[PDB]
This record gives sequence, structure tokens and C-alpha cells, in this order.
Amino acid sequence: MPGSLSGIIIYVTVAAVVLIVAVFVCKSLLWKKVLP
Amino acid sequence: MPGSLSGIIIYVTVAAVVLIVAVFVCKSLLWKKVLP
Amino acid sequence: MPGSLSGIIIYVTVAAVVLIVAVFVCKSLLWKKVLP
Repeated sequence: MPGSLSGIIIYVTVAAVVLIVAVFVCKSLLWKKVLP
Repeated sequence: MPGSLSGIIIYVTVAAVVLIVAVFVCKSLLWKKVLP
Repeated sequence: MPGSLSGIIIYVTVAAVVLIVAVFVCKSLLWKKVLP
């Protein structure tokens, strides 16, 4: 009836790479010396 | 010829996610309210 | 001949594990020239 578990296995692969890149994108915005 | 190639392919993805949080929890214990 | 989408999905998992270990091996090579 559900059948959408196969989608969760593909998702954790992408989320793992985006989690490592998100720290560099967050710090490179606060160290750009631009004050909002 | 029992085969178990379907096991390592599912596990290598989950192995990457536990490795990122584990090193952060290891330092929270050594930067705790008591440090040597 | 719809290409081979099964190839890139297996690769992004391995590339994630290779990215974490490589920065320690690259940092070890500059710290191997001088021993503490």
C-alpha cells in the first residue's frame, strides 16, 4: 500500500554531502565583512 | 555463493551520517563542565 | 541506451566518505616533513 522507503535510502546520500558544504556557506557569509 | 552485496551498499550511506555527529558528541564530553 | 543513472547514485555515497578522510591525509603530508 505505502511503497516509498526506496526514496528515503537515496535521500540520506544527498543530505550527507549538503550537511558538510552548509558549514562553509554559513561562515563564508559572516566573514564577508558585510553587516545586514 | 551466499552473496551479501545488498548489505554494504545500504550501510556505507548510514556510516557517513553517524561519523559527523559522533566526533561533535566526543568533544562535548572533553569541553564539559570538568576538563583535564 | 537510456545512459546509466545507476552509476552516479552509487558514486555520490563513496565520494562523501573519501572527502572526510582526504583532508587528514593532506594535513599529515605537511606535518610528516617536521616530527614533534
